[PDB]
Amino acid sequence: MTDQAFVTLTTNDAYAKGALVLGSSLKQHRTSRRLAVLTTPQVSDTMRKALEIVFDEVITVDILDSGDSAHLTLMKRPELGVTLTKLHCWSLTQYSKCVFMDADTLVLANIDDLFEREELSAAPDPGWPDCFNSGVFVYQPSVETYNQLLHVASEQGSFDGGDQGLLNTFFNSWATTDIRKHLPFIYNLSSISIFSYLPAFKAFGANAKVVHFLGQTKPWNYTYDTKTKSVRSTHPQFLNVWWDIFTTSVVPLLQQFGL
Amino acid sequence: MTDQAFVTLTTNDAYAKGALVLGSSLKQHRTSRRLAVLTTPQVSDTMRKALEIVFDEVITVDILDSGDSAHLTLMKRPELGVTLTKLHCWSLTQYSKCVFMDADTLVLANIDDLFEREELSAAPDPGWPDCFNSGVFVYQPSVETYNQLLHVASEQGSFDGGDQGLLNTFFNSWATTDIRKHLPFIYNLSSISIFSYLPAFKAFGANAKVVHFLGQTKPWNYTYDTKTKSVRSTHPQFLNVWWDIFTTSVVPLLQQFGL
Ligand SMILES: [Cl-]
Repeated sequence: MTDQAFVTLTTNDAYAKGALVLGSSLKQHRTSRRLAVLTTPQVSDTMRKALEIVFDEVITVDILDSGDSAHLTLMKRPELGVTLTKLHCWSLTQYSKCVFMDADTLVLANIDDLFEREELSAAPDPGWPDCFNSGVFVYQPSVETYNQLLHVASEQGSFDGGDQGLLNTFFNSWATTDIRKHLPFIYNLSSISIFSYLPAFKAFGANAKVVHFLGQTKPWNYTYDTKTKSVRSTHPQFLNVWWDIFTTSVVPLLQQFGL
Repeated sequence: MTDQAFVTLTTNDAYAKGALVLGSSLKQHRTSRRLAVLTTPQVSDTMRKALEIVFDEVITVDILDSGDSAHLTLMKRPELGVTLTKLHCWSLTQYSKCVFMDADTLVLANIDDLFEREELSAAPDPGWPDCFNSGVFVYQPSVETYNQLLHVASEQGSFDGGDQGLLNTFFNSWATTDIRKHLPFIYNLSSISIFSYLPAFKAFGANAKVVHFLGQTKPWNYTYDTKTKSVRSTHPQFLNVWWDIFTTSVVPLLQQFGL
């Protein structure tokens, strides 16, 4: 399916690692869809070159450039830089439908059945569950929607200073409309919810299709012991999946660029 | 509307205070429905007498008694005592439809529009938002459903040792079925979500219809300064509403029993 893609975003090298693990995880679970990554010029050439191998398409977005449609909004709302860059996922009109996934998510199972969903489908955010979590969503590229989102970003900004606020504001019927636009939580399982509601994780977590690494420490911020195959200093299994992919597939990939 | 009620539960004197504040809060916001409270014999006579004034119906449930239908299940699963007592809300067949509200909830606005909903309607639980939070739900009394719930309690218990696990297990299509059975989060606003996702609270919290006091410290565990009209040692406004009702309406009510 060439006109459908998973789309992610990396604005730096640290998140490129996440994006590389994510992309690898999607390939590992045999997606039949394209993989696209939005990148900024702040992503270094070696990460970019690795991204070009993992992803079918690497799209460079430079909202710091005057030529960018989001640039004026950036000047108005400089804290929305990441948001405005992410919003360019809607510019990818070479695709009819996409699943956006933040670079700090990890695919545990094939999730191509997401492409049955309509814009805007997303899992509930823990914390304020009448908002959707913007880490994973099904959307449809459209210059119009992009422009409309830009306009809301310009006019109202984001109630949380992030892309999630903006997206919830724009796609505001999510909470009260169409249960099919509630992605099951297992398609965007907040790593924090392992703690916040442990019995529920015990009951339903084995079904996790996507893990979303939230909180202060991102997976790449951990130390991974390659001998014991575990991160150190915590329910580590998801981190360990992330690190195994990173160790097995991503590092060896980045290593071949030194030659 | 005589065949519809808000129903709560108190198993002790501390929660009776909550139940009294809840009942008062419902009267304050002019419910046209009946108010029913399930009570246990562990609730003292003075609390019971106060409950008889606030609530239209005080129902005594004694699952420790052999004569109780839930009693055998209690012996099997003694940790489910509170759950099994709460499940008796389904025994209240004098009502055609009820909103169950835990005694640690607080009504901030008329919520009689809940009676438009069907069993089982409930707000998402923060933490694991594909579970509903069992603090507030619309249900329909039925001996059959009661029996079915008892049976699931007996057979499977609760994945979280509480009523929420059991109810989610029984009413398991909630996450994926019928958006109208997702009560808006503002009908069961987790006091913890004030912290967990503060920008969202800032954005949507002013619309709170029901506050659900979760976490270690219940409202009655705080110290309330009646002069400054605030609790001490925190976004205190909801606690302060709880305490104002408690101070204005509940304490004076309990005071008239000493004569
Ligand atoms: Cl629906």
